[PDB]
Amino acid sequence: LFKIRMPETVAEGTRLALRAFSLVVAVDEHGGIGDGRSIPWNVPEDMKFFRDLTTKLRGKNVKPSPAKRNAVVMGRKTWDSIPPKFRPLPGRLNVVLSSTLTTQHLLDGLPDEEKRNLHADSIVAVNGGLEQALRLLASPNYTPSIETVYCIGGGSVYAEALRPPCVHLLQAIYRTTIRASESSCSVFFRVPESGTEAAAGIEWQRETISEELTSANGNETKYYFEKLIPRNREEEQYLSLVDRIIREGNVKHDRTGVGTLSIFGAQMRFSLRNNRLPLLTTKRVFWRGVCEELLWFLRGETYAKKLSDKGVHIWDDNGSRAFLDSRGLTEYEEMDLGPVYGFQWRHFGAAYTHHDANYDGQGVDQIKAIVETLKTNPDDRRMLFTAWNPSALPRMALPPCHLLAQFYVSNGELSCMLYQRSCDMGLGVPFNIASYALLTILIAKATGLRPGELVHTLGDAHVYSNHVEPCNEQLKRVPRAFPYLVFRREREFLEDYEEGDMEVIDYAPYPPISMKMAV
Amino acid sequence: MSLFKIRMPETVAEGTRLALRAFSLVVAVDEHGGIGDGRSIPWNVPEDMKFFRDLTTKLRGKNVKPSPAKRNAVVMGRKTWDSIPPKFRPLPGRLNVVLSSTLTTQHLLDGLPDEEKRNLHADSIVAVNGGLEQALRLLASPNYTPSIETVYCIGGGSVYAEALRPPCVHLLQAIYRTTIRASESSCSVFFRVPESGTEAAAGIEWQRETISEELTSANGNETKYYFEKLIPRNREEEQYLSLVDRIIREGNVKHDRTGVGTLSIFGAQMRFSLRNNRLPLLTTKRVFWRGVCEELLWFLRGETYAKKLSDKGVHIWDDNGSRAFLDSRGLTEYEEMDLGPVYGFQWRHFGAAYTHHDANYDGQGVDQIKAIVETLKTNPDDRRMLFTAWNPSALPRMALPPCHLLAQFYVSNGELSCMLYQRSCDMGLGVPFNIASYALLTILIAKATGLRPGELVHTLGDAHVYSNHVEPCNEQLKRVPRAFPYLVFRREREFLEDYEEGDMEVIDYAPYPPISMKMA
Ligand SMILES: CC1(C)N=C(N)N=C(N)N1c1ccc(Cl)cc1
Ligand SMILES: CC1(C)N=C(N)N=C(N)N1c1ccc(Cl)cc1
Repeated sequence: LFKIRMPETVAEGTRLALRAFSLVVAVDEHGGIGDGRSIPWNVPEDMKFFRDLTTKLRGKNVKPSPAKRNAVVMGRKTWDSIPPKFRPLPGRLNVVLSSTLTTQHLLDGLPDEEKRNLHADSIVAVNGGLEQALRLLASPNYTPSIETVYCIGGGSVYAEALRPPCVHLLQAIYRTTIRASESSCSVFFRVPESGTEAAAGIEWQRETISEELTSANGNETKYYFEKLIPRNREEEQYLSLVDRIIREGNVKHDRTGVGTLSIFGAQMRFSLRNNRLPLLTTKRVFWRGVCEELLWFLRGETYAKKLSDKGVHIWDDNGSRAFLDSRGLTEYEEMDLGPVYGFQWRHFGAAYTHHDANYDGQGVDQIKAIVETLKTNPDDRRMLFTAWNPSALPRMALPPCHLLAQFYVSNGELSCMLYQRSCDMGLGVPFNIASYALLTILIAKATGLRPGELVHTLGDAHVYSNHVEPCNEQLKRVPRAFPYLVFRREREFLEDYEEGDMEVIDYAPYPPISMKMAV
Repeated sequence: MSLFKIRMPETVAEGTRLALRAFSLVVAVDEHGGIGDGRSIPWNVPEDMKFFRDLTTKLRGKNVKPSPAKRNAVVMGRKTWDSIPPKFRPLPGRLNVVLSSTLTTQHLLDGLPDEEKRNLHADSIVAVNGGLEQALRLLASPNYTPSIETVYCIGGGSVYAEALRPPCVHLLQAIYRTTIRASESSCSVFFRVPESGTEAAAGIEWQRETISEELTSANGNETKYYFEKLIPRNREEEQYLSLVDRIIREGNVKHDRTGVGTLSIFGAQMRFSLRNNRLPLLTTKRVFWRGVCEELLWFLRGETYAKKLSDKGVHIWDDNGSRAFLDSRGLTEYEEMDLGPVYGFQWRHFGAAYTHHDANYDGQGVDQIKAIVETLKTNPDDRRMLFTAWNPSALPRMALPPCHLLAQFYVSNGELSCMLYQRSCDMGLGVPFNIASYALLTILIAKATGLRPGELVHTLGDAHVYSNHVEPCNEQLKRVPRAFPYLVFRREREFLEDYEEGDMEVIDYAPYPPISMKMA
């Protein structure tokens, strides 16, 4: 009665259409890959690179299991090129594209039966092209069990990977160039050039390129590596702003001695279409905290212990007996933050006593109101909620930072604008971009709409002084493609969603910033 | 109300006093840029002389002849004044300001042919012991501003040079240059407009608003000549025009329940400088400043009775205050024009229970404006200095929810900046109005807190162009924005709530004329 009931279209608006993937290829100085899939210029260093890349999982501790492993999609001819005795490629799900062969067919091609069953799990045939394979890998059985998908070969498989719609799911291209001169490469590999129609809006850029290396295979073969990624202009908005703040921001010092460089007034835009999730890649975002806290906000929770008991300690400091008493909130039990955030969202203006009270039906439930409006009159220009309540600020452990959000609808897509008065560019902003992206996605799922864009307006945007050096280190990283968000299951009510109901896939953030802590 | 009211500080006027008055420049050059072989001018092109005469003499809005209460001023070097035949001195219908380090105003008078002439022109002549800068400073005084409509620098290689470099060049609103094809007339002093991107231009980008076709003088040598009007590119107004254009070309079309159509985009942001008295009133379409000012003052006093506005000829709330509209909102108990706890009420009495507009609300609710004013004076770096009228609890009781619903302040180097959040923005008439309102508010708050006006950042939520405004808006998009006007205060007050529209004046506002055709 007080909860928000999810429509029957709850799962259809965010169903992953195609799984994201990477492409791995070896070419010669002329762009040629080979004829019917040749390899006579076999460079042991490349084979090992290929093996490590496609087999290893990110979790530097995890070993490939049917529950968590990488996938390799290949054309039939590529599968045939593999010595029958060495099929399938171990430690990976072998997805073979074929319009004649079948899963059993591929299986029997393998000699001994001891493995004709030990690998019955590691092989699957797809009657179609790359797109169908990615569509299949997008199903519950493979996503998220499959950590990363690698398109490994076939001139026709690469060509489909490099054109729409598949290219929009291409996270990276790993190209090895063997400087061996052979003409036995009837087909060439071409990465769409920046700004051309074939590129379909994507700007391919090298993240890395090695120096010229020499093989230890006797031929002294010259070869080098390249990692190409689709330029992420959205994350560059955030980096450009950080750099501008450090270069031109005003330095200020807290009454406690804390310093910051800052600018006033900025705005950034992020797409939420097709399951895209704007989790910054140049520095890992604590997604689990983001998700737990957001759900916490939606349920109009005010007791920080619920978050603390989940390993999310972002409210510890402002939830202690000391801090609370410093605010004159002596009757508040520790971790009881008062009518903050989510409380104003679901109960704007409701009198607060203790987090223990039952606030059902109290105050103005702005979220419920926006949900109903979105479903009946999406063009309404008053669809916004705020936590900024001058009358309740004194009763809060702390005044809200992200205090206002407005929704907008166009062509069945739901867009959201968030206003944040104070923005810690280092830790907070990436976190908050994630929260509202998640919020927008959930609201879309509650209103029969598709997630659109997240607009982020910043007031006082700052970088802490003793964050400058580590921030400069991060500013050196070229943003990678964003990950995607999928839901394992749905719920009857919005307030019933749990962090375990959704999963973030294909998130490959850069390593932690080496903030030389000592030594 | 005294303690209920906001007392202004002793520096109230200090950081708002006009330092230098804006001005235009008119000059004639030969095909090489030379203005004169030294001090003389071997070319008397009749048509140029007339243009100069008309341009510097006329006022805006025809049918208004110059008078000591409203006229333009011409600023010239001493040698230029001397080049004028004593009989035509001073140039009629204009305040003649002469730069001289040796001649006083009386000395200038003594130079007129007779006494009668001196008494008749004593009020139209003034000497200033200094350069153009000192003249612009004097012209910024209460005696001359707003009295003098437009200031025109009219000559002297020395005066032009000073006009074209900082600090004076930042007050130059337009350059009117006449180019004449002089034959073998090699001069010495060259008039050159600083190129875009050069150190000399000081960040200003001079562009042609207009350029005439090549003309032929009726004089004796049929001298060829042409005119140009150059203005400092206004990137700030271009923000607005670019957004409008993008909305028309790419916005989403929508029609409400009434059948009212709009094109819209979601999420935008613009910036406007308020430094050194600059007021961002759009020039490509005249803005109703008196209405902006009366309403803003009305907001600040925490008013809710629209009749106070309509009685002053400001009818922007008539439709939303009518018995019929109030009743459509279920506000049947409200007196007509009593809007309920809207805007200013929430600004000065957030959360207070509302009955009627004539009730006494002193001390009730949270006075957000007063709190911010105090914080700005003692802890300017605080990051919680913002006020809002978006009160979900009171919305049902309002004639309608607020459009500009939140504003945050920021301080840097003694400069006050303000960010405004507007959920719904009518680009055609509403946005220019709003930009001016918050520019005014920021300036007033700056004056009440011992700070200098800084920047106004405007965040737009749903930004739309009405379907009925498309064609006219397209006409407006043709126009190249002109330099913005300025705001000056003719008097100060003891309290913020005491300010009246007549205490301030917009000067040097030169908007384009109404857009051709009607119906929409
Ligand atoms: C080892 C090789 C040639 N090298 C790269 N860079 N990429 C591939 N996809 N390869 C490849 C791997 C397996 C198969 Cl079956 C075919 C080609
Ligand atoms: C008429 C003339 C030559 N023409 C232009 N364009 N500008 C001036 N400033 N002029 C001018 C006017 C008066 C004086 Cl005393 C000197 C020059």
